[PDB]
Amino acid sequence: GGDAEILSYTEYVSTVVYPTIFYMAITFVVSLFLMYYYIYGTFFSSTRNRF
Amino acid sequence: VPPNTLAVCIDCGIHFVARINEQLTFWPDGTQPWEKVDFKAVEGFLYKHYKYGSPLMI
Amino acid sequence: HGSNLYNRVHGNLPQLYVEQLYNTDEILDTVPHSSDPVHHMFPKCAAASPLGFRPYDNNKLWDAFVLWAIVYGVTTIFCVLHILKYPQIWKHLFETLTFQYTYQREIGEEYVWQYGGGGLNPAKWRFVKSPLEELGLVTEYRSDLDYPDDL
Amino acid sequence: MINNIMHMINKYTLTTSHKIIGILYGYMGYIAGILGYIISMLIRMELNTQGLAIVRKVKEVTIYNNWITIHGLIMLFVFIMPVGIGFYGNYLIPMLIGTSELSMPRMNGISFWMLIVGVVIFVISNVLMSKPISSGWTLYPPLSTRDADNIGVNIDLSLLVVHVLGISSTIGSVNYITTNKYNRHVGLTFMNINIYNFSIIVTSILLIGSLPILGVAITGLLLDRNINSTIYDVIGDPVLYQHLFWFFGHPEVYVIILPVFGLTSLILTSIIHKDIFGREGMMYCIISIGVVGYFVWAHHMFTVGLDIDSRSYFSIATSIISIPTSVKMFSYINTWASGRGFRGNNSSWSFFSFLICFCFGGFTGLLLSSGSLDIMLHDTYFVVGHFHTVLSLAATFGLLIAHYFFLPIIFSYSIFESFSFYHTFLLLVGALLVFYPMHLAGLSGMARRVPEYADIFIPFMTVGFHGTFLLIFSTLTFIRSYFQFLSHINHSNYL
Amino acid sequence: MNHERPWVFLNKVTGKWGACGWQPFWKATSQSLNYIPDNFIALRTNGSWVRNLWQSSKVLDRGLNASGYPTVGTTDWVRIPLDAPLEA
Amino acid sequence: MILNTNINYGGRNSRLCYLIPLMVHTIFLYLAYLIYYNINLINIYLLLIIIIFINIEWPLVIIYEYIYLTNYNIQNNLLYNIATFIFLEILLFIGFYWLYINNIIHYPNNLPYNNNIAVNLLDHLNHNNNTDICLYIILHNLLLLLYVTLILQLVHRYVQL
Amino acid sequence: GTNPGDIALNSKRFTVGKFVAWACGGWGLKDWIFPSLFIGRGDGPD
Amino acid sequence: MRYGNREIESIILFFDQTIILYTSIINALIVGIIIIIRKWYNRKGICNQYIYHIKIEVIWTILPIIFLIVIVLHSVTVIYNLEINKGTNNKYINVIGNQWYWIYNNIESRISSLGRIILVDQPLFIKANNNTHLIISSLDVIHSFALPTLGIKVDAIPGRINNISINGLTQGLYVGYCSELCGSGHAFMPINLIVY
Amino acid sequence: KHPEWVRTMRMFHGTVWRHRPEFRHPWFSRGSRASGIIMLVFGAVAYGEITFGKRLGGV
Amino acid sequence: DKGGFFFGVGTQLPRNFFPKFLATTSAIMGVTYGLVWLYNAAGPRAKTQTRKWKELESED
Amino acid sequence: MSTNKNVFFPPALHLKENSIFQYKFKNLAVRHDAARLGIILAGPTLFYWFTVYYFKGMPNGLPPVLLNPFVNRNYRGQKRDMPWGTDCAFL
Ligand code: HEA
Ligand code: HEA
Ligand SMILES: CCCCCCCCCCCCCCCCCC(=O)OC[C@H](COP(=O)([O-])OCC[N+](C)(C)C)OC(=O)CCCCCCCCCCCCCCCCC
Ligand SMILES: CCCCCCCCCCCCCCCCCC(=O)OC[C@H](COP(=O)(O)OCCN)OC(=O)CCCCCCCCCCCCCCCCC
Ligand SMILES: [Cu+2]
Ligand SMILES: [Cu+2]
Ligand SMILES: [Cu+2]
Ligand SMILES: [Mg+2]
Ligand SMILES: [Zn+2]
Repeated sequence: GGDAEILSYTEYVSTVVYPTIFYMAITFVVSLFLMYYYIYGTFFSSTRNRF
Repeated sequence: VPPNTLAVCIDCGIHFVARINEQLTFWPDGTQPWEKVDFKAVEGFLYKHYKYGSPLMI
Repeated sequence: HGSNLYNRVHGNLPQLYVEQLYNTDEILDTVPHSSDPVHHMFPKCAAASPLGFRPYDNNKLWDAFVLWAIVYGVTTIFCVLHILKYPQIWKHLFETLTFQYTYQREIGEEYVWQYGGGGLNPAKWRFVKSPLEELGLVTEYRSDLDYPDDL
Repeated sequence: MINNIMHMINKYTLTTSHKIIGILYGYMGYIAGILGYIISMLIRMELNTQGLAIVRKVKEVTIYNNWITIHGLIMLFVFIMPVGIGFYGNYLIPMLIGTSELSMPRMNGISFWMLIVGVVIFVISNVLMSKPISSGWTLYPPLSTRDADNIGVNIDLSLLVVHVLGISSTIGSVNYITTNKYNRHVGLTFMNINIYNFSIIVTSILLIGSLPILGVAITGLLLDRNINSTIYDVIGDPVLYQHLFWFFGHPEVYVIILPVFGLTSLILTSIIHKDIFGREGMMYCIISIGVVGYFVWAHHMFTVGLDIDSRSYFSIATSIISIPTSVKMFSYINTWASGRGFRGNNSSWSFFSFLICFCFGGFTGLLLSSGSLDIMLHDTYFVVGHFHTVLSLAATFGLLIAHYFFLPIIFSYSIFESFSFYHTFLLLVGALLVFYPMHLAGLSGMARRVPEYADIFIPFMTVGFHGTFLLIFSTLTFIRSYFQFLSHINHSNYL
Repeated sequence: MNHERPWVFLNKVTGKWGACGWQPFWKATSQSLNYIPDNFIALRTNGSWVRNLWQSSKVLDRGLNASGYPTVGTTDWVRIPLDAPLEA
Repeated sequence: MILNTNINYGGRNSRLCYLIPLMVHTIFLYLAYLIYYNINLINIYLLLIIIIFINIEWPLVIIYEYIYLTNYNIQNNLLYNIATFIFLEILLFIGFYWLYINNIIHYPNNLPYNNNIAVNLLDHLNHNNNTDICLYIILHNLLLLLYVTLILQLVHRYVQL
Repeated sequence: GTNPGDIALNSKRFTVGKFVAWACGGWGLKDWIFPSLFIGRGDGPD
Repeated sequence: MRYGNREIESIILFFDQTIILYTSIINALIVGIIIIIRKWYNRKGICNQYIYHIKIEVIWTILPIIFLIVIVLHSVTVIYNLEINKGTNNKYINVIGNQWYWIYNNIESRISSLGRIILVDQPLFIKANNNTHLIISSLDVIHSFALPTLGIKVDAIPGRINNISINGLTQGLYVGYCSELCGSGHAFMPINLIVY
Repeated sequence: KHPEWVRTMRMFHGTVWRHRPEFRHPWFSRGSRASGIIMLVFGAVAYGEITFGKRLGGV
Repeated sequence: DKGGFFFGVGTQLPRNFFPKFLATTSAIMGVTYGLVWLYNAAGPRAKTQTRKWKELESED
Repeated sequence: MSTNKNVFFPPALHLKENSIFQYKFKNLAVRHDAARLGIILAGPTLFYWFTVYYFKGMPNGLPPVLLNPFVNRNYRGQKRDMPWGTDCAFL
């Protein structure tokens, strides 16, 4: 339609793709740490109360 | 695209002209002309084709 | 569509169509001609769509039957063959789906009920009594049915 | 009308036109899919209720075993391959490279009618005859040869069904490769043919290399049953049978999956109005998956007793195969980005379902690759969850994308989008309820191919009950939608 | 199907007009790609009734003495056909 | 005259599209019958006559299509198909060899007899030899097949040149 | 993109076509009982 | 809560590591897909040119590889950790899988009526903390001795004598199954092990 | 006078032109279709005999 | 704006389609859940699933 | 014009050799194929027959194999009904 936002290659890559990957990387690190703590209960000591 | 018209690719802005030229050939059964043939027999065959059509080599 | 035989005979090598007065169908096994009609894939659909019509009309019995056979034909043939060869399986299925068969259910008892959350966990389950007999539709459970003894 | 009847019969039996053979393959595939679905409903009704509610006797569990084996065989060899490869393969391959017919036009008809012969033999053997084959879809000896419930001839007829299906597949594969290699129109190089043709080529290469081994295995079974040899007996090598069968087994799996990738790529190009992101990357990944699938066959036998070195090697090779599929999934995700795919199209939403379900199934199957961890998950319901959330949610939804994209083109009538939305969404929700619980019932120890289970596993089967009802609703909706597709109006008045 | 061509109701005492016609309708289902619907409101016509209505709107709104047209039952409405442009 | 089409093989309808499948069906049901009742339904020679007769169709169409419809594109398609078929045959042979050498590469085995040295004069070479294998006759057969191969290769090259 | 055909023979309450649709697909009790929701405005020229 | 063995503990920890990795990847892709879909459905961010990016493609092919070598190494070490305890045993037990019942040292074990499907009349007894060797096979068809809570699942194949090493640390009764289609009574062929 | 030359020209100048080479041989087509018919009959009879258990020789 | 409340015409969804679609699918899920609950509360159940049995074998 | 002319009346070519056959054996490939055939015919074939001439009046002293022990005369009570109908080898 007439309201569709059309971006060139450079503009699209710079203003859409890269921030998306940046947010994805942040999510990756945060999820790794929070999941490891969620299961084992310790950030670096494996199972809690066991070792 | 239609056969013999001037067409324009407006993605690229290029003017082109398709054209179909039919492959009318003598029946390949060994009775092919071994030397330059004149327009008479060819005239008859072309007339018949243009009026009623000729089989396909399938 | 309509035959092209006049053109084929008046064409350019009519000797190729002499076979067409033998026991021979035009569409399948005759040399195609420069001026032949264009044959489509589903001729019924091809002829009906440009007129706005779907190929089959349910009001015509022949069309209704043809479409039923196309869509539901082999399905019902397989079902009928299975029911003929395994009458007891469908009998048991009908018994179970109609609440006629109860394995070892009693009267007035409560039974465990749990939807998800992994295997049976006593901290999540409920216990349910049969609403059918709470209302009164059920008073005793039939015993004439087949019973999986030794289970 | 004798001439008309005989002309129709000659049209649909003497044909060699790729379009007609394609529609015939599609019809047979859909019919066999419905039959497999009915048998699956029988299996589910057996599982949901307690106390052998359908068979009513422990002695008669052979009926349930026959159900599972025929469900597996019908849905693998007659539903997906005829549809995914037979239907769109024949209908589209000549068109996408600009040519009239496939090479070897007669072998195409021979392939289809071999498939029909196999279906006929199978249907007669496993319905009209008593005490049928009941040995699971992987016909492991000595259960399938030296047993008491498998003694009739119809078992041998089912093995011969496998033979004919193999013959049909080999013929089709050779034909596809040959047509794609030499009949391309001028100016089209081998690696510029569109994505679907390439995936079909690699699938055909897979089928050619493995089917003879399956033929050898089945001939071994037939010889053991008939001439009373000892290839797979107490003094034989049932493990040898397993090795051969599964050397065929995994190539069959990737043969099933790859054409779905090709079709989804093509349809995406057609509906998002944009080219494939990294088309060369996707083609190379497809060929990589094809090649790597020939070195991983023994990840289905981690508990047979393989050497420890072989266990480690096969876990490694399975991870290797896992890599390029991840590349393809990322390529799809980026392809959909920046595109203008239709916001209200069953094709679009079926693509979404395909992507999500394939990612989940691939992960769950990547857990099973580890030999050590396969100790706790072999022959439980985790494997069933895996290969049903791949087969019945990624392959089925890819075929739904193709179905809802190519119906208007083939028939020239648009699609009832609201109806299709109901069908696809209820199929999604119902199927997830059936198979997702299986995963957590596998980690809990529930074995597979059991009609009766311990009381610890009730919740999973209750959720499965819910899912089965939703599946019945969805499939009825689908069939009625298709019947409505080819039927003219039924009401009309003046407003 | 063959019904009446679209007409124009005109109420005398109130002096208010409006087009009308018979609208066929059917249960919704899939369409056909190779078919653009014909003229269904005015069957077997080149669809000139739209032009006649557009031309006649100024005549009708301005006030028309339609005593020479048939009435509709016992009401105050009369029917003007749109076969030809209305000038009066 | 005649209007010329593309270079592909157009395709003809033929009865081989179902006769070969019917032949396979006949063979398999005949085998089932022989397995069940231990007696053939029809004579084996009659069955082979039918099978031979149905397959004489291929050479006729081959001749009449090479006379009329043949070019280098078609010849290449045919030769490539031949190559694929030969590959399939090689794979079938490899599979049967797999099924053969499976229990011979695993040297350790349980044997009814003794194969330890120093208990008898002919026990060490017992498990290591299958003497009844028709050795020098197999050698003669191998010589015959070598004759055939070399003669055929020489003649093929001679005619090609 | 649809031609209704003959309006006369499809407007009846009970018809062979409607019963066939009920049996196989396309029509049902929801259409007789609730036409406002399942037939609604319908498809035609406006 | 005890573990019942060390091999099961190792397998569980490997499973947890893989679960963490896959959940992280899923969360990353979920965020990405959410952004993409939210932009798409509103008809925003359109670019028909964006059909190639060499750097991104190379990186996204490399990344799964480095995170996968770790998983492969961990899995291989877990396998060998399962298999080291062979040879340090002092008790041998032989197990035969008959048609719908088991045999331990020529003593038959069939399902009972006291328990629905789990309990057996004759269990199999092993001593706690004492390494034992199980020699498993079958007489008629293929079964599968499955005690997955101790990390044992080995097929009993006719004519093939498999040899697994079993060790117990927690005293009690472990319930297991046939875990391989064997006939009609496959679902009713349970396994009971008692560590005392 | 070469046999191959004569055979070719006969194929083009010797027989009524048939679109299908199998129809160029009138009797062989009859034989092949009869083979198809008897194979259908053979299949049906074998199916019937195997399932019912009476091999039709006693009747 | 044509078509019915739950269906549209051809490839055109009815107005406010997706809320209606989710609501109707939720209703179907609820009905099927009720059917499952009924078949579990009045269908075949073994004697080992009674409250007495499960409460006595859930202690030790 | 059409090549059919040379199909009908092909040219006749003069050769120096007494026959075409010899002309085709001045090519290295055919000579090497003939060499392979001669090698196979000369060495093995002539040698093989020589052996049956050299060992014509001597026995075969190979120790026979051991197939079936006496205690296994029943073959473990295994069904052996071949499809022919009788428990005998096709031979
Ligand atoms: C492609 C293969 C395929 C497909 C589609 C399916 C579909 C389904 N399967 Fe199954 N299944 C197998 C392959 C498949 N399956 C195999 C190989 C086995 C193992 C056999 C064995 O273990 O030996 C198996 C075993 C298996 C079991 C084993 C039970 C047991 O082992 O304990 C169960 C029970 O829950 C089950 C359930 C289902 C259900 C409920 C569906 C479906 O109802 C859910 C999806 C349904 C669909 C709707 C698909 C139906 C298709 C049509 C509707 C055609 C319409 C056209 C298209 C959309 C293209 N399957
Ligand atoms: C239908 C198609 C299909 C597909 C595509 C697959 C794909 C895979 N399958 Fe499976 N499988 C089956 C069909 C399929 N499978 C069937 C039918 C069976 C059962 C046979 C039976 O027993 O009857 C089966 C059984 C089966 C088993 C049997 C377990 C057991 O029986 O002991 C195993 C275990 O190794 C396995 C593994 C895999 C792996 C590792 C993949 C991989 O290809 C998956 C790869 C996918 C991805 C990895 C997704 C992409 C991931 C990302 C987006 C990035 C993440 C990447 C990394 C971090 C590296 N499959
Ligand atoms: C804040 C409310 C949370 C969501 C409300 C619903 C769930 C109730 C609490 C969940 C935790 C306890 C589990 C008991 C119930 C779980 C139900 C379930 O789906 O289990 C499957 C699965 C089974 O897995 P699980 O429950 O074992 O999860 C693992 C749990 N621990 C941590 C203990 C190991 O449940 C889940 O995944 C949990 C979330 C369910 C939320 C579902 C929302 C989507 C709805 C889709 C349609 C479903 C139709 C159901 C209709 C019923 C009513 C008409
Ligand atoms: C036209 C091409 C072929 C068509 C095949 C059609 C049939 C397909 C079925 C495939 C396999 C069938 C196997 C059944 C044959 C059993 C042979 C047999 O009994 O073998 C024993 C015999 C050697 O006997 P022996 O004890 O060594 O002799 C003592 C003194 N000499 O040893 C033998 O005779 C070994 C024979 C070779 C091994 C079989 C491999 C297939 C070759 C076909 C042989 C004939 C098949 C007969 C089948 C009848 C039904 C059609
Ligand atoms: Cu695999
Ligand atoms: Cu068992
Ligand atoms: Cu078992
Ligand atoms: Mg197993
Ligand atoms: Zn251009």
